[PDB]
Amino acid sequence: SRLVEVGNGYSQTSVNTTVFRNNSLVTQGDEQYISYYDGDGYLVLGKRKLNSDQWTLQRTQYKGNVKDAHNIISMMLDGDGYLHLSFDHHGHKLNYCRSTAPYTLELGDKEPMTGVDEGNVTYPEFYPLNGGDLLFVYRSGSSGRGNLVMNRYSVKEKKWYRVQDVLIDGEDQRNAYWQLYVDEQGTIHLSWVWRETWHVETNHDLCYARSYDNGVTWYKANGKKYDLPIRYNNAEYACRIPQNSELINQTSMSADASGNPYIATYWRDPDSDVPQYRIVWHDGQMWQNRQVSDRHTPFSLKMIPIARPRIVVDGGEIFYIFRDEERGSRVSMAHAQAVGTGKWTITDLTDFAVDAWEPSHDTELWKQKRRLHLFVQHTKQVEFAPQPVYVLEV
Repeated sequence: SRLVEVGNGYSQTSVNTTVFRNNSLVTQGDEQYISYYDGDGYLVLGKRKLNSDQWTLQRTQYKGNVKDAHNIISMMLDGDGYLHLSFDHHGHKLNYCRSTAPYTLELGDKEPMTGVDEGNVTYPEFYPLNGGDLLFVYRSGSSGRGNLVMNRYSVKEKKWYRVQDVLIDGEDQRNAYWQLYVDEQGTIHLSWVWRETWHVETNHDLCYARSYDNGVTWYKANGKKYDLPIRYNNAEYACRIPQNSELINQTSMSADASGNPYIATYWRDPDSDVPQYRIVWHDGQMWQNRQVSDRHTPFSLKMIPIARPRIVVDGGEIFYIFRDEERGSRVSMAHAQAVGTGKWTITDLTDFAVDAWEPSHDTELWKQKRRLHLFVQHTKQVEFAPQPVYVLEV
């Protein structure tokens, strides 16, 4: 396990180190690309050969509102190697731009994608699709409720298209908070929690959908097609988790090479005061859930002392990345040989605290090479000097 220093990043908020940076770190071919805000709030882009520890860094023209930890950067490369960057939103007009050439750390001007409903964006996320295309998802707040908007980028036409405007429907009654993953077959996996009111304690349930055709048609894990949009009544429930369970929103999910989904989150049992990390997965036959952690320290959502988790999986083997005040807020990993049946082995991957850090990882490196690389930086959530950004090669 190797810590590869990149450069100093902003540390006074967790903006560089949230679970919903999709991506902070991404590989294509033999190169890995990184993005973060530096100490002065500028968007920095970096790249290296995966062999090397030598990064080439470029400070861009863009500064972000780093004082707000929502205002993350998400990056991805398309099939032709152009970087796509979206950044600095908390209910703001879309900030999106492309590199001026493939594999180059130079960004063009801000541009629209479709120009439709791009005035109130939070949580930009990119995902690669088959054939070098991209998926972009964001939370549109323009209606007064967060709504999932999903676009596709045609790498051959260099154009974005709307895929779904109305995918998850709260029916003016509830909210949803989602995460996604595109698997090795190019299948889009989607999971989410509902929230009945504005308050976090009214988070409940975990639902799921997938799309094999770049987001046009959607299916349940049980194989039934969805009639869109997906509402409380017709959603597939991966797990029923009631309100007031300290169920967290906006975590992460993955899938194995068989296209089976895994969702990492945490919640608290009715009979306990202690939230525990969980894994919820569908093995082709049924949904299951299992407690990952063995925590003893209560907390309530109503800095959160545990991070929202990331996972990678290789044929039922799970690496479950987290951070917990019980473990000195280090980067920690829970590992099972078999998700459902193997003992969990919990280890620390750093010997130092990263405090407000939450994991994000090189999703494409995992899919392509089965190497787990994490974006690691000690952040707080505060007078605190810029702290080195690392890639932690697990």
